[PDB]
Amino acid sequence: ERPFSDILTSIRYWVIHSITVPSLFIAGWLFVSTGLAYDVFGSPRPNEYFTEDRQDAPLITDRFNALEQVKKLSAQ
Amino acid sequence: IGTYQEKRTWFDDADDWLRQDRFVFVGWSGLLLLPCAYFAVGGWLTGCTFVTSWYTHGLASSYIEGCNFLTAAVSTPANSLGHSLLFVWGPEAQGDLTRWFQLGGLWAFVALHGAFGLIGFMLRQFEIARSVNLRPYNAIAFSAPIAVFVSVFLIYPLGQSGWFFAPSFGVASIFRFILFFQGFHNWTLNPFHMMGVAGVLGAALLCAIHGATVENTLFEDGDGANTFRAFNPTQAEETYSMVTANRFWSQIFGVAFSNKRWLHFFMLFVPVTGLWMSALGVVGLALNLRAYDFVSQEIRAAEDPEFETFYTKNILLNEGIRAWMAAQDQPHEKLTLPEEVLPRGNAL
Amino acid sequence: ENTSLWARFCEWITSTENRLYIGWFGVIMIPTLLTAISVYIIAFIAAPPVDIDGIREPVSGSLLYGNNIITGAVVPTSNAIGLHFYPIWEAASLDEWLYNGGPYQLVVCHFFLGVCCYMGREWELSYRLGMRPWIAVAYSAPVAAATAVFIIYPIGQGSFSDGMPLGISGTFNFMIVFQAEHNILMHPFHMFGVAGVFGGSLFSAMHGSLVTSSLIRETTENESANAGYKFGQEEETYNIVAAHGYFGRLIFQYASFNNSRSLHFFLAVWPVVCIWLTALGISTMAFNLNGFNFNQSVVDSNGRVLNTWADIINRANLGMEVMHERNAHNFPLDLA
Amino acid sequence: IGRIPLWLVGTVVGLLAIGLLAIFFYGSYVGLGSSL
Amino acid sequence: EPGIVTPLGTLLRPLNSEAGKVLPGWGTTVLMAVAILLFAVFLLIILEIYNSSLILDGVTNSWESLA
Amino acid sequence: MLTLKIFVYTVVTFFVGLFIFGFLSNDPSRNPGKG
Amino acid sequence: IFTVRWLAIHAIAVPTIFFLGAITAMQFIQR
Amino acid sequence: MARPNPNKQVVELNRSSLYWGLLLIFVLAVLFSSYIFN
Amino acid sequence: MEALVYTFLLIGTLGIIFFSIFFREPPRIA
Amino acid sequence: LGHASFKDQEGRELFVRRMPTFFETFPVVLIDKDGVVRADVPFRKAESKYSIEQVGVSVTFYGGELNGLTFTDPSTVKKYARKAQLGEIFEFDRSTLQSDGVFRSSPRGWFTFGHLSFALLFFFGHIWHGSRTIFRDVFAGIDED
Amino acid sequence: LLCFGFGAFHVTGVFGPGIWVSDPYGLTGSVQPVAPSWGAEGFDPYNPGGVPAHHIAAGILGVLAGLFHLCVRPSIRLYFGLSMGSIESVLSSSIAAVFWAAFVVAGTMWYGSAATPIELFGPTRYQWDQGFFQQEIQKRVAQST
Amino acid sequence: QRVRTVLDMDDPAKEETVKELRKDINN
Amino acid sequence: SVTPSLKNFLLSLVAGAVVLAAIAGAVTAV
Amino acid sequence: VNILGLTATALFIIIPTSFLLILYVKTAASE
Amino acid sequence: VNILGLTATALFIIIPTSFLLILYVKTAASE
Ligand code: CLA
Ligand code: CLA
Ligand code: CLA
Ligand SMILES: C=Cc1c(C)c2cc3nc(c4c5[nH]c(cc6nc(cc1[nH]2)C(C)=C6CC)c(C)c5C(=O)[C@@H]4C(=O)OC)[C@@H](CCC(=O)OC/C=C(\C)CCC[C@H](C)CCC[C@H](C)CCCC(C)C)[C@@H]3C
Ligand SMILES: CC(C)=CCC/C(C)=C/CC/C(C)=C/CC/C(C)=C/CC/C(C)=C/CC/C(C)=C/CC/C(C)=C/CC/C(C)=C/CC/C(C)=C/CC1=CC(=O)C(C)=C(C)C1=O
Ligand SMILES: CCCCCCCCCCCCCCCCCC(=O)OC[C@H](COP(=O)(O)O)OC(=O)CCCCCCCCCCCCCCCCC
Ligand SMILES: CC1=C(/C=C/C(C)=C/C=C/C(C)=C/C=C/C=C(C)/C=C/C=C(C)/C=C/C2=C(C)CCCC2(C)C)C(C)(C)CCC1
Ligand SMILES: CC1=C(/C=C/C(C)=C/C=C/C(C)=C/C=C/C=C(C)/C=C/C=C(C)/C=C/C2=C(C)CCCC2(C)C)C(C)(C)CCC1
Ligand code: OEX
Ligand SMILES: [Cl-]
Ligand SMILES: [Cl-]
Ligand SMILES: [Fe+2]
Ligand code: NA
Repeated sequence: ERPFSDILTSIRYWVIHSITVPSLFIAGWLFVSTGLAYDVFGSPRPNEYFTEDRQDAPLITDRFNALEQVKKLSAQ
Repeated sequence: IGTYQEKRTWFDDADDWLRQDRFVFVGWSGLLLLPCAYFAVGGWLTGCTFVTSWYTHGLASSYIEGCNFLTAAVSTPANSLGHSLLFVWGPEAQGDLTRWFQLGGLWAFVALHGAFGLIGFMLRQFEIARSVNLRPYNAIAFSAPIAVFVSVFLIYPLGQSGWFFAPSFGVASIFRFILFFQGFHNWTLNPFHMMGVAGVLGAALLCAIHGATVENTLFEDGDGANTFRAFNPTQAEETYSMVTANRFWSQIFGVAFSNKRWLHFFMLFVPVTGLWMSALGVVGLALNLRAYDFVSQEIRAAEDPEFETFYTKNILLNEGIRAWMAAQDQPHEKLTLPEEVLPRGNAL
Repeated sequence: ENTSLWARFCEWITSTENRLYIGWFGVIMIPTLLTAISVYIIAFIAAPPVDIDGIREPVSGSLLYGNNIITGAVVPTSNAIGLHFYPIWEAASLDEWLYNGGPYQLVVCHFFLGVCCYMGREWELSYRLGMRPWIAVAYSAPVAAATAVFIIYPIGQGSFSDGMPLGISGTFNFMIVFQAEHNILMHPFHMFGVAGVFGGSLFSAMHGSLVTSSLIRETTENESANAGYKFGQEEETYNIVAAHGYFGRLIFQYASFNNSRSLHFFLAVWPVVCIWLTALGISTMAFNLNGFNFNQSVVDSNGRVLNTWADIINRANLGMEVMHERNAHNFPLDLA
Repeated sequence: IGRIPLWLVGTVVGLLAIGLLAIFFYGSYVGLGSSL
Repeated sequence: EPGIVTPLGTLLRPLNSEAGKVLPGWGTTVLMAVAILLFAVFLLIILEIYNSSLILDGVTNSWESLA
Repeated sequence: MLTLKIFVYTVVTFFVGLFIFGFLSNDPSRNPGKG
Repeated sequence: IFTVRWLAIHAIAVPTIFFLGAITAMQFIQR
Repeated sequence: MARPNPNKQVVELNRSSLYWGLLLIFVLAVLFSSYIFN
Repeated sequence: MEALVYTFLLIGTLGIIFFSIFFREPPRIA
Repeated sequence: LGHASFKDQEGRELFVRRMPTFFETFPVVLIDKDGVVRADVPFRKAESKYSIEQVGVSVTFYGGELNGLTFTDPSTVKKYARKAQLGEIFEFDRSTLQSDGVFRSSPRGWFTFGHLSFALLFFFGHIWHGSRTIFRDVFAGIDED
Repeated sequence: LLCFGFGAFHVTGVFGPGIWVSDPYGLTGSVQPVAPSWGAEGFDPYNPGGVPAHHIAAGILGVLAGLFHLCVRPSIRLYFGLSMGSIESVLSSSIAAVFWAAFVVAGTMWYGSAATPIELFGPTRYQWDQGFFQQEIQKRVAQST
Repeated sequence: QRVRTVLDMDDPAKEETVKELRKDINN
Repeated sequence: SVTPSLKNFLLSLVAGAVVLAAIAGAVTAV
Repeated sequence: VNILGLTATALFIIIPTSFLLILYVKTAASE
Repeated sequence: VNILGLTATALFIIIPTSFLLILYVKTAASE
């Protein structure tokens, strides 16, 4: 192929990656900072771990209606 | 194939490309290994970064919740889900990916993809050894990690009430799993686990000893003070005196290896045998068939208030572990135990 | 001069023709280890119960007092003695010496001297044989671990009663109480030790499998493949090039060891340095430095504690903690 | 082919890695998961 | 030298007389693969029924099926 | 007990003296090397 | 590009840098 | 093949393997005897 | 009774060790 | 012996929390209809608030050999609650076989254990024999060329 | 042939005695003839009717596949790939099938099925975990109250 | 006949009972 | 007749066939 | 138990020891 | 008795049988 030390010492590599790598870093930063991570993965924000109805940890306690119950127990 | 016509099909082209030597060998086993292993590793990283365990365990378990590398885990589903496969299209998630993440389906995703990735990696060992015409002892040795993974992450929760009691993929969750086995099974007292510990510790000893014995019985073979430059890969003769190694260890420890073959095999044999014994013990624990108590000593302790052994002390410690762990560790049991029933010592 | 008494004694001691080498490290190793072995066997069989906690509640330990091989142990020295030296001649009677855990102290001191002189003896035989001397350096890691569990942890905690009991269930008791008081699982040095033992198993199996896979055909199928190796043969019995090629195709090309010298070093160094680290972890938790404490680290916007796996571990640790030495504590803090 | 030295590349990469590790260690004492 | 001749061995001899007889090419390998994938689908069906990941009308999947 | 202490002190002193004067007895000269 | 080497590198590297940016952003979340 | 069976093979067990087997048997007995006697 | 069995098993293991050390098959250099 | 119904001085009905499968030992806890713990057998019989003596728990048996009988003494209420922790309460003849008072396993449990262990060992055997078949020509060693 | 005969004559009671069948709560079990279940309920694990239907259908398929393997010779590619000239290949595949079956029977015995009655093998752990008999007893007490 | 009463009566003895684990999204 | 679980199972079979075709196309894309 | 465990231990000692001794004595007479 | 006679009979069978089998197997290996 072509040695890794060959590619990593070339300036074409670095003019490609000085713009690709920070773009991915900023994309991850904005994914966290916009709340899109919370929206995609369902993790609660620090203020919405408890509601005014339940003040303890949720319990799924149901299998065939688990979707409906996690909808009820989640942050609306 | 035996000077036969062997007219080519698409299979021959596929095999020619799959078994071509590149930076990452794919092979026919790559089509199973690379997707499954990639998805398992990426799913574990994704769960430890973003996915919570707030609904299945009542726990914060991701970096986005404030956990670190030690305390983040892809956690098992809730015990009420039982041994459900937690398909994203399954009757629990029903296509909703976010609620599938919240319900613990990522654990089943990672576990099943990791199991099939282990199968693919063993098949990769087989395929590469067959390509280079070596004996398949690497795959035979890798059978023991797969036995451990199967018995621990699949057979044990399948014997229990649900995936909830499987280990959660994470550092502190594995520590939870270990302390749970101590308190609830007395897993140290299990002879199969004792054989497993003996195999692991003896294999670490064998690795260290060997390596030290080879590095200290080296032939000169050079002129410089750096011995690592005095070995060529195409060298025909040995690099270490087996005779001097044998003399040293016979006069130090009483016995020594005289056969290099037998030594390398023994180094193969000890950890594989230990891990297989521990896997059999975990299979026993899947059905709560524990080596928990010595009934004669329990009888003597019940009929004699003076009789105390370290085994009786460990039984007391396990009782404390179970009583103080149960309410937070098994929320589905809904144990609201008053402190007056918690076993305690004095003052402390 | 081969006739003077001291020279004859010296040439016998340093002889590389004795079945087991003695050497000058051996002239201390053999009597101390024989003393420790004798006392350990006798105590394990027939020792009377030992008041380990110093609370006049003795622990039996020996087979003749109703223990099996698993639960039998030589019980550590009484907490009333602490770190005081307790030889037989410092007891009024052998019965008092036995009641207060003297056999444990005797065996531990003699075993420490014996393993230090075993390490020195390994160096001495390597020097007498014209070898290189660092097998003793490799052996220093289990010696460090034994010293940590039998001497250094009692020194840090103030009492030989905190030493690891010379037994199986006693070892388990030591582990559980150690986790309860120090959170050794969450200690990075112990994590390094676990990585070392797991990696030692992995690398032993891999070496092994690799050498075994690349064995040169010298035998038939009705013989043992080991019969293809002769003791003292000059030629290599395996294809290091083929094994390295297999490993490179299996994982990565340039990440594979192309030097057997370098591979053996790696095999030597990895479990040894990791056992060094975990022995030092035990020795540092002797002075109560402890593992990572992440209890109530995660809190919500209102400040309510969000429990983690660390909190579950803490619940288990509390369960062990409120139960160990159930009658030995008069004050709430476990400072001693 | 060879324009920027590989040792300089590795030094810059290691500096960035050490900086990220220092940021992660700083984040253990601030914000979420910091006990405060 | 020949083996031991028995009447039953003579009777059974045609059933062990075609060792090493193979078809050229791939033969019925495609049909075998179709059968294998159908069997895999069937095993997945029964696994999901007995796992309660597949819910059917008359399949109770409990001890009440004994009723 | 004092007799036991005297005997043990004699034994330990004997073995330690053997160790000390054994390494005093030109020990760096007792090796198969050249030099 | 589009080789097995390139794809195997990028399937690890691109999510790694994305996740590192994400975790670095998480370090500055003041609850 | 012929009147004698041609697949005759001679089993071998050297002293090191005897010591390993005896050690395995006695160590298994030591380990499991406490549990068997219970 | 059981103490006899435990002691016998331990002593037999030590005897096997003694024999494996001092009555080993000697490594032959040919 | 019949079903054991527990009541307090106030007359509300209490139920013993049944022992889960994991627990070798389980604390005795008596819970009301609405999920509130109302009585227990405390480990710490000092500054306790829910002991059988304090709450005044009696037990009445229905349907068995103790049908119609009511017990009010705490020493017997404690033992019947500890037995009700295990489910329905039975009387056991232990002198015939010299039973040691510790639970055994069922034939289905022994069958499952034996067959799961055999299944893993046979997975290893299948690996070994597939290896032997595929790698037969290198079983005694590699070609050296 | 043997599977078909066992399913069509033994377990159906046409010529043999049938198999053990019980009520869901293990009270009135006996060896009875069993009608096959040819619908989706035939794949109910706890349905006794699944056993004759499975054995009849699988025996017919085994007879047809055996006729196929009597007739049709293997291909050269698959013959060399699976080493059909070596008995150790057959041993490896047989060991694979046998531990697959061992896992199946271990899971079936542990979770319960129509072929593992509680009157013969004892209750399962999940009947205690999920309150099977407790629920039935309390429902029978709530009725007639 | 009173499924609510038999539910609230099986619940304190055993919280893992399938009557408690079934159709409790309505609760 | 067809439950939602059965419909999702059949769609999952379709998706599995799709991803096998996709990995075959990735193999032949070289 | 006290005596059934005794016969179990004795048989587990003796029968494999018998097997090993048979094979070893045969081998040592062969060589 | 029921069990001590059992172990006596088992040992009296197995130990001389082991001795005889050792001697016979070495002899038969020596033809
Ligand atoms: C698949 C195998 C299998 C299964 C699941 C069962 C199951 C059962 N049998 Mg059984 N049996 C079997 C095969 C099996 N058996 C065979 C092959 C024999 C002929 C030897 C027997 C002979 C037999 C007798 C004579 C009796 C039983 C009884 C029992 C029942 C009591 C529990 C038990 O097994 O004892 C407990 C089982 C164990 C403790 C298993 C030991 C765990 C392993 C093997 C130890 C590991 C090996 C170790 C290195 C050995 C070293 C020990 C040494 C130091 C002494 C149980 C229902 C008893 C009963 O109730 O009769 C009505 C009884 O008395 N069976
Ligand atoms: C670690 C697991 C593993 C390994 C590496 C081996 C290794 C071996 N097997 Mg295999 N095998 C295994 C387990 C394993 N097997 C199991 C569990 C079974 C079922 C009983 C078999 C059945 C089997 C047979 C019957 C035969 C072998 C043979 C062989 C040899 C040739 C390679 C081969 O055909 O691969 C087998 C291929 C695989 C294991 C890959 C399976 C990938 C599947 C299709 C993924 C399906 C996922 C799908 C989505 C379903 C998800 C389910 C989920 C919802 C629960 C080789 C020595 C053959 C041989 O030539 O031996 C000499 C042979 O005759 N195997
Ligand atoms: C009219 C049609 C008919 C009827 C009504 C049945 C009915 C039945 N068949 Mg079926 N079958 C039929 C025809 C029929 N069959 C035909 C034509 C064939 C082809 C010859 C078969 C082949 C067949 C197989 C091979 C199996 C059945 C089974 C069953 C049962 C399904 C319920 C059950 O207990 O599954 C429970 C069993 C399962 C859900 C199997 C799950 C297996 C998973 C996928 C893998 C397990 C091993 C795996 C390697 C895991 C390793 C361990 C892990 C921790 C890593 C039931 C008695 C099963 C049985 O006998 O059950 C006892 C079974 O295994 N049948
Ligand atoms: C915790 C201990 C442990 C780990 C991490 C480990 C890891 C590894 N061992 C390998 C090999 C081996 N291991 C061997 C013997 C052993 N290995 C042991 C213990 C371990 N081995 C022991 C004790 C032995 C002695 C029997 C052998 C003989 C080999 C090899 O030949 C092989 C090698 O080349 O090593 C140099 C490598 C190949 C795995 C791979 O890429 O599969 C593909 C990737 C997969 C399948 C994805 C894994 C998915 C897993 C199963 C579930 C998900 C886990 C998450 C991703 C991470 C969760 C982390 C938390 C738990 C903290 C891998 C680095
Ligand atoms: C009164 C009394 C006596 C009290 C004692 C009470 C007591 C506590 C006794 C119990 C002890 C007891 C036996 C319990 C242990 C039971 C137990 C856990 C058994 C495990 C059994 C078992 C089947 C385990 C499965 C795993 C397994 C196979 C383990 C084997 C472990 C094993 C033997 C490892 C090797 C250990 C070891 C010391 C190796 C050194 C090897 C060596 C000399 C190499 C040196 C060397 C290196 C070279 O590189 C070269 C080149 C040469 C030439 C060379 O030589
Ligand atoms: C059932 C009852 C029977 C049970 C049998 C149990 C066997 C235990 C035997 C007791 C140990 C006595 C060993 C005495 C051997 C002295 C002769 C000798 O060493 O060769 C001289 C031999 C003479 O030189 P040569 O010319 O090469 O023969 O080499 C030496 O000079 C070595 C001198 C070192 C002496 C200390 C020996 C250390 C023995 C360790 C004792 C451990 C006790 C536990 C036993 C288990 C391990 C074996
Ligand atoms: C789950 C899931 C899936 C999958 C996915 C994937 C496959 C992805 C991924 C991914 C990935 C793959 C990610 C990643 C991550 C990564 C990370 C997170 C990293 C890291 C690293 C670090 C942190 C480092 C550190 C350090 C430094 C820098 C210094 C020194 C050394 C050390 C190492 C310490 C799918 C879609 C299929 C379906 C649905 C579900
Ligand atoms: C290891 C490694 C590496 C590296 C990495 C890195 C990243 C490094 C670095 C480093 C660095 C980064 C360095 C730096 C430094 C510096 C220094 C060394 C300095 C100094 C100075 C001083 C002494 C100071 C002084 C002062 C004072 C005192 C006061 C005020 C003023 C002043 C500031 C002047 C590489 C890849 C290559 C290779 C392999 C591995
Ligand atoms: O001795 Mn063993 O454990 Ca160390 O803390 Mn104090 O002392 Mn006793 O208590 Mn806690
Ligand atoms: Cl304690
Ligand atoms: Cl205190
Ligand atoms: Fe080596
Ligand atoms: Na206390």
